[PDB]
Amino acid sequence: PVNPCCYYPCQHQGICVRFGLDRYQCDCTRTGYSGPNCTIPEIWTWLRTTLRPSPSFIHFLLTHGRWLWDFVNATFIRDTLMRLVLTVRSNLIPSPPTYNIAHDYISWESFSNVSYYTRILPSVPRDCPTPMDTKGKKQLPDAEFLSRRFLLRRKFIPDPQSTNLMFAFFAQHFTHQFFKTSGKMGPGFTKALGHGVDLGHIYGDNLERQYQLRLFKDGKLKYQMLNGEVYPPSVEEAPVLMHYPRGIPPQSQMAVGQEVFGLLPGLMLYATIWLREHNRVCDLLKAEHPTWGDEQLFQTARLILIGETIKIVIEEYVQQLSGYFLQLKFDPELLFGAQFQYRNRIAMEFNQLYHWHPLMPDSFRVGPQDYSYEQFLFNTSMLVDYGVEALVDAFSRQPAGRIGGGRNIDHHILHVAVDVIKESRVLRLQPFNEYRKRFGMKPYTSFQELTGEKEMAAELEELYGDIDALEFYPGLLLEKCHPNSIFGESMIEMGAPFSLKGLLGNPICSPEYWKASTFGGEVGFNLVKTATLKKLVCLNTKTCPYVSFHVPD
Amino acid sequence: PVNPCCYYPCQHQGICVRFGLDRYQCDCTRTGYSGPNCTIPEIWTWLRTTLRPSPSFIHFLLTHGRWLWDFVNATFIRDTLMRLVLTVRSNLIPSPPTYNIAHDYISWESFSNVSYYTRILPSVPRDCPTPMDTKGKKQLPDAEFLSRRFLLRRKFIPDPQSTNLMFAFFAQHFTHQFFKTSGKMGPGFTKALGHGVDLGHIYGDNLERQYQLRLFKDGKLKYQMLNGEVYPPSVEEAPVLMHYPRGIPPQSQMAVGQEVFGLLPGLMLYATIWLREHNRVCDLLKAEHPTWGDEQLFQTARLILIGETIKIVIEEYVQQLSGYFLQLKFDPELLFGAQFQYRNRIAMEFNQLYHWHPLMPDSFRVGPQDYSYEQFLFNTSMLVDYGVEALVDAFSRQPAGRIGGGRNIDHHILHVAVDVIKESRVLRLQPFNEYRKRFGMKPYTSFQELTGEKEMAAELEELYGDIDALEFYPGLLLEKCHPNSIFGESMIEMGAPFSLKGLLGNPICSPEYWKASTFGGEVGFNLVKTATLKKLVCLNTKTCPYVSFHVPD
Ligand SMILES: *[C@@H]1O[C@H](CO)[C@@H](O[C@@H]2O[C@H](CO)[C@@H](O[C@H]3O[C@H](CO[C@H]4O[C@H](CO[C@H]5O[C@H](CO)[C@@H](O)[C@H](O)[C@@H]5O)[C@@H](O)[C@H](O)[C@@H]4O)[C@@H](O)[C@H](O)[C@@H]3O)[C@H](O)[C@H]2NC(C)=O)[C@H](O)[C@H]1NC(C)=O
Ligand SMILES: *[C@@H]1O[C@H](CO)[C@@H](O[C@@H]2O[C@H](CO)[C@@H](O[C@H]3O[C@H](CO[C@H]4O[C@H](CO[C@H]5O[C@H](CO)[C@@H](O)[C@H](O)[C@@H]5O)[C@@H](O)[C@H](O)[C@@H]4O)[C@@H](O)[C@H](O)[C@@H]3O)[C@H](O)[C@H]2NC(C)=O)[C@H](O)[C@H]1NC(C)=O
Ligand code: HEM
Ligand code: HEM
Ligand SMILES: *[C@@H]1O[C@H](CO)[C@@H](O[C@@H]2O[C@H](CO)[C@@H](O)[C@H](O)[C@H]2NC(C)=O)[C@H](O)[C@H]1NC(C)=O
Ligand SMILES: *[C@@H]1O[C@H](CO)[C@@H](O[C@@H]2O[C@H](CO)[C@@H](O)[C@H](O)[C@H]2NC(C)=O)[C@H](O)[C@H]1NC(C)=O
Ligand SMILES: *[C@@H]1O[C@H](CO)[C@@H](O[C@@H]2O[C@H](CO)[C@@H](O)[C@H](O)[C@H]2NC(C)=O)[C@H](O)[C@H]1NC(C)=O
Ligand SMILES: *[C@@H]1O[C@H](CO)[C@@H](O[C@@H]2O[C@H](CO)[C@@H](O)[C@H](O)[C@H]2NC(C)=O)[C@H](O)[C@H]1NC(C)=O
Ligand SMILES: COc1ccc(-c2noc(CC(=O)O)c2-c2ccc(OC)cc2)cc1
Ligand SMILES: COc1ccc(-c2noc(CC(=O)O)c2-c2ccc(OC)cc2)cc1
Ligand SMILES: CCCCCCCCO[C@@H]1O[C@H](CO)[C@@H](O)[C@H](O)[C@H]1O
Ligand SMILES: CCCCCCCCO[C@@H]1O[C@H](CO)[C@@H](O)[C@H](O)[C@H]1O
Ligand SMILES: CCCCCCCCO[C@@H]1O[C@H](CO)[C@@H](O)[C@H](O)[C@H]1O
Repeated sequence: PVNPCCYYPCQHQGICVRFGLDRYQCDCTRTGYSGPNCTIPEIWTWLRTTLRPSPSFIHFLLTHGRWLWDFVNATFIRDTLMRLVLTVRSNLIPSPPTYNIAHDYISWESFSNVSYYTRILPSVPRDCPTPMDTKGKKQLPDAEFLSRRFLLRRKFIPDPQSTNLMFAFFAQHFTHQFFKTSGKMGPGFTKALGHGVDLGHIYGDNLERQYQLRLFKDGKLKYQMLNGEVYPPSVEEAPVLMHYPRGIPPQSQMAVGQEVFGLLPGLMLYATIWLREHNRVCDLLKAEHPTWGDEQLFQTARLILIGETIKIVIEEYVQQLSGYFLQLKFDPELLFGAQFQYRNRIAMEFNQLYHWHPLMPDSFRVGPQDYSYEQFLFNTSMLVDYGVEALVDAFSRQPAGRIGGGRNIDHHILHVAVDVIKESRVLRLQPFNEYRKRFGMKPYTSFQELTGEKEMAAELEELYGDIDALEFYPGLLLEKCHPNSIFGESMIEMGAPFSLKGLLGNPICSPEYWKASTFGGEVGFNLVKTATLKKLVCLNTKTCPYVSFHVPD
Repeated sequence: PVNPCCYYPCQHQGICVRFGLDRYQCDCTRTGYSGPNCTIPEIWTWLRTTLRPSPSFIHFLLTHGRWLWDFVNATFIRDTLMRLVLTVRSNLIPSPPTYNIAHDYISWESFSNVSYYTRILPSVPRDCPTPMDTKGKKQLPDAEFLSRRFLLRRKFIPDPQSTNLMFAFFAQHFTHQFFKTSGKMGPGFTKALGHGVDLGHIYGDNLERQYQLRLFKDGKLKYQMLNGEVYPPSVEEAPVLMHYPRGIPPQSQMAVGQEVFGLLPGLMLYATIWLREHNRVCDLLKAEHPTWGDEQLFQTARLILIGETIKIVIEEYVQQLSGYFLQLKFDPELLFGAQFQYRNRIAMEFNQLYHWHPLMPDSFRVGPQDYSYEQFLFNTSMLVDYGVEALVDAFSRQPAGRIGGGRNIDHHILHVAVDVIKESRVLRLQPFNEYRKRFGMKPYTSFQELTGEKEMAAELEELYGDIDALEFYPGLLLEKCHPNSIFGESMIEMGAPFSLKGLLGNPICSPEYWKASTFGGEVGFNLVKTATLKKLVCLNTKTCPYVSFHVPD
């Protein structure tokens, strides 16, 4: 017989449970609905469903009406709407986490073993006719052909919203502290056991590497001096595992928390910036605490860099990414009234969703020079040659690519987009419409409703055969964008819940930690509350370059 | 200079932070008070302080007035007070956890490394004059002399509240799933990384041992048949590390989740009962789910045994321990309105606090036979000889010892109480009065106010020199008891917050897990909601003996 859970009968976060040989039951508990399919709405849910404006309309209100938002930002309505964004979006992510690659049900092993990634929806069952359930073809399109035909950049499409490569390397640096997929254990497994903003891309994902990176004097990290400037130390001075070209000159390798940050100059740029910030904070703490040993000067400075990381990513990173006239705010006290679990567990869908390789340009313009991928990838001297001031200045002027819309990935890194499609089939992710229904959206009825477009949609209808068989990552990238925006509807309504739940589920946002004694007094606590990326760069440099998440006018 | 934090200046959960060379500041954030010492009360805190009845008066209301509580238990007030018990006590435990043996401050390492135990108050600083801070003698009393003079049983003092040895072996079995102190790593470190009711004393504290114990058929655990009765399997059949006498006959060893459960017959009694329960639940799930594999039948049955463990410990274990006419209730839905973190981290003070060795009798009466410690400790055939029916029947009739009051530990196990005092000095626990102030109680002004007694109090005043130098564990055990009760005030107000936070901080109590689909439908979910210890015994036996947490009339 056919597995009935292949039909995805349970609506609105209902739980399909097989009974007997061939039957099933949906668990409608606290879904807001009742009935066999969990489709009979309750009274409050019906009222809030008919009074619910569409996400595109909300994007219209938040991106227009500048006279209104100048009033909203100057009053308490800013705090009210910020609390609304946080609670409504993070309510949509399960905490405690539910499933993983091993278990399509709730288990103690899925809870306690943090080596897994979690997942929002279950896998497609093994006994389904179609690889995506019941609708579609008996085999799926070629990932190389989908990437070549629909995701490959032909002409560079710049982000209309003004996004930097300073933004894009910040997004690669920031997201690789909780995206470390284990090559040994396989897909669905992670080495980043913090599952969030722990800065394990700076201090290491385990304790032994952390002690290999620490100076053990004044709480500082180890470092080396080149041309009078502070850089991460050599692997000869900090002997820990760093991926590099086989046959480099170590004594020119640099040791940082993330094993792969040597492979790109912008990633080692940010690692240099944060290391300089760590030791500056250590100087500020030691001035105020002469009695502290090495551990307390270290751990409190780590908490300061964690806090100012979340400050910068909410009020500048997500601010630039949203385009909102509403000025976003990082205040953990906004959640002190609600029931909010201060935990995070990285989802595999959220790993699929941060493949923002369209941000990468055709070439890397640094002043008068223009470097190709072969000149930029794996390059080891460009950081020390130009300096952090000059690479921040050059990356904050070059435009980044638009994420959504399709057909904007360079061919040098298009292979990544290929593997993430193939990995999406290994992990048995559900169809794109099922993730739209899970994150509060209506499924698409046709491919041309997806793309807003005639050619690609019809060729996709030849490849997939049904809209209900479209895969997750191609659906996120081939979706139509909101007008003059970085990406489209599904990247909004799926990416924001994971990202904000990951930012305020950090325990430093809890009532138990969010106080001045945690950060060594009012000095470090105002370092968290006052952090910009301009202060992250220009306080750790000799000159202050142009530093921003957007291009200049 | 003298460390000012040695004086413990910060009151009401204030945080002592050293500034400069010799000064300090208290962090009064969300303490309810303000001022330099955090002693100036706010308006609401003053109102709730003057309107706060004493804990002894609350114990009087909860243990008397049977006509009133017969009305309360039949109405919604039972649900109201239970919510009040849960929210008020667990609010007193920090979640996320704060400190550990390494860090007397908040750190990311204290958060993420679950190998540590946590601690509620910081350690006594190393630069204090007195080992307990500032008040007391330059060295502390001999732990062997305190145990011999004040904790050693002379005549058996039975619990006036009626407590079984079925209770006491349940308390030893239950608490050794989150009390596994690492001999390799030392004090302050634990092997039980679940930090709560994970049943790792049944399924193992790591995954490899878990697969060594699983049958991998129908989700069951491995087992062996002796005299027609189901027992845990031999180590020859389940080859995993089990502590036993060097030179036993394995093929008569039994393999269970906890490495030390072979050393006592009552611990292996409970492990036998829970193993029979696991495979019974596997039969019930397989009847309803013919399609499930081995993993889902296993993990959901584990969640059923976790849930019915918490049901039994709240509505029978803590019920018998309290003596309340208020009938306690396990309903996680009581906390769905509040802000409650579904996490637990075992504290070292709570480890100090569950040393209930006074419960153990002078001898172990089994029917007509009466076994000594040398006949009962390490004995390997008594379980299979009498059977679980007969040992449950015999343990539910023999009285257990009163915990509080002092002078009630048998000499066979008095050495444990010695080491836990010495360990209390290794961990640098603060004085007993400081934990009274931390858990919402006034400190004692004298030793005779502590004991309600003349002789022991004066000899303690010769040994310690000041009431403010009394240690934690001796203060808990030498305290006066509430009238006709198992122990005294400080064991109430310290033990209940850890214990209830540990019971409902389990993620199965969260809104995300507490539903029927988690337990495989209404069958297992009613197995959680209907579990008694009589059902835990008599459904897994041929005959139903007397099974209770209290002696018969
Ligand atoms: C988070 O989860 C992951 C994934 O679950 C964990 O990583 C995996 O851990 C697995 C177990 O440690 C491991 O799988 C094993 O599978 C094969 C086959 O397993 C055998 O199991 C029993 C064992 O029988 C043995 O008995 C004797 C006793 O002494 C042994 O010497 C002898 O070798 C014999 O096999 C057999 O009954 C059965 O038939 C199988 O033969 C093992 O051989 C493997 O070596 C492996 O241990 C798996 O590889 C791990 N990795 C992955 C990617 O799955 C991870 O540990 C967990 N994290 C935490 C913190 O718990
Ligand atoms: C939870 O926390 C606990 C407690 O912190 C963790 O358990 C402990 O982990 C510690 C580190 O893993 C371990 O302490 C070590 O102490 C010293 C460390 O000194 C090292 O460094 C110096 C100098 O640097 C050396 O480094 C290079 C590297 O290649 C050497 O070759 C070279 O010789 C150079 O000098 C040396 O003096 C020293 O040789 C060390 O390299 C070591 O001597 C110890 O052996 C140990 O490694 C501690 O023992 C652990 N246990 C306890 C009870 O503290 C636990 O890991 C953590 N859990 C998690 C999950 O993170
Ligand atoms: C020159 C620029 C870049 C290069 C060379 C590059 C290269 C790669 C490669 C080779 C992988 C491994 C894929 C696989 O093993 O199948 C990867 C994964 C990934 N990429 Fe990039 N990428 C770049 C830019 C970016 C940017 C700007 C982001 C921004 C978010 C990003 C996000 C990711 C993520 C999240 C992963 C998954 C990591 C993991 O699973 O551990 N990439 N990238
Ligand atoms: C015949 C009965 C008992 C014996 C022989 C016994 C023996 C021991 C021993 C030898 C230790 C180790 C102490 C050390 O290494 O310093 C210990 C620890 C402990 N005992 Fe028992 N005990 C008994 C009864 C109980 C009971 C009924 C309880 C009920 C709660 C209990 C609670 C504990 C706890 C919580 C620990 C700490 C465990 C750890 O830190 O890993 N004991 N006991
Ligand atoms: C719940 O969903 C299932 C599957 O979507 C529905 O089952 C289908 O019902 C139609 C009409 O009776 C049948 O023609 C199909 O054969 C059914 N499919 C399966 C797999 O059972 C079911 O009707 C829905 N529940 C309700 C109340 O409408
Ligand atoms: C890595 O980047 C450095 C930039 O310092 C490259 O070296 C420069 O190359 C450009 C043109 O290729 C020259 O105009 C500069 O004068 C060079 N400067 C130095 C200091 O060498 C280097 O070629 C890059 N690596 C690779 C492999 O291309
Ligand atoms: C806060 O607590 C500290 C310590 O209990 C108080 O400081 C003591 O004050 C007395 C009274 O003058 C002195 O004799 C001691 O020498 C002080 N000790 C220390 C370590 O400073 C302090 O007075 C309290 N704060 C207030 C406002 O009373
Ligand atoms: C372990 O317990 C068994 C009981 O099952 C003990 O054996 C009994 O000993 C008593 C006297 O001590 C006899 O009256 C019984 O007839 C014995 N029964 C059996 C089946 O042998 C045994 O002695 C205990 N172990 C130790 C070391 O004392
Ligand atoms: C995919 O990675 C991310 C990261 C962050 C967000 C995110 N978090 O909060 C907000 C504000 C909000 O919730 O609306 C947004 C957002 C919203 C609209 C928007 O339009 C382009 C861009 C970003 C979303 C996805
Ligand atoms: C030390 O180990 C424990 C374990 C459990 C509790 C505990 N948890 O909830 C309640 C009810 C309550 O909160 O009052 C109690 C309790 C209260 C009074 C009481 O008098 C003898 C005995 C137990 C306390 C300590
Ligand atoms: C008028 C300005 C309102 C700002 C509040 C916006 C935050 C609410 O955001 C809402 O989150 C839901 C769940 O993720 C989505 O389903 C909705 O489409 C989206 O608008
Ligand atoms: C209360 C003030 C209401 C002003 C009406 C704003 C109209 C916004 O209209 C929006 O335009 C978008 C395209 O640009 C569409 O995609 C949205 O569905 C639509 O609601
Ligand atoms: C240190 C901050 C103290 C604030 C809360 C007081 C701590 C003790 O709160 C406890 O609540 C229990 C709930 O029923 C009562 O039974 C106890 O009498 C009471 O002591």
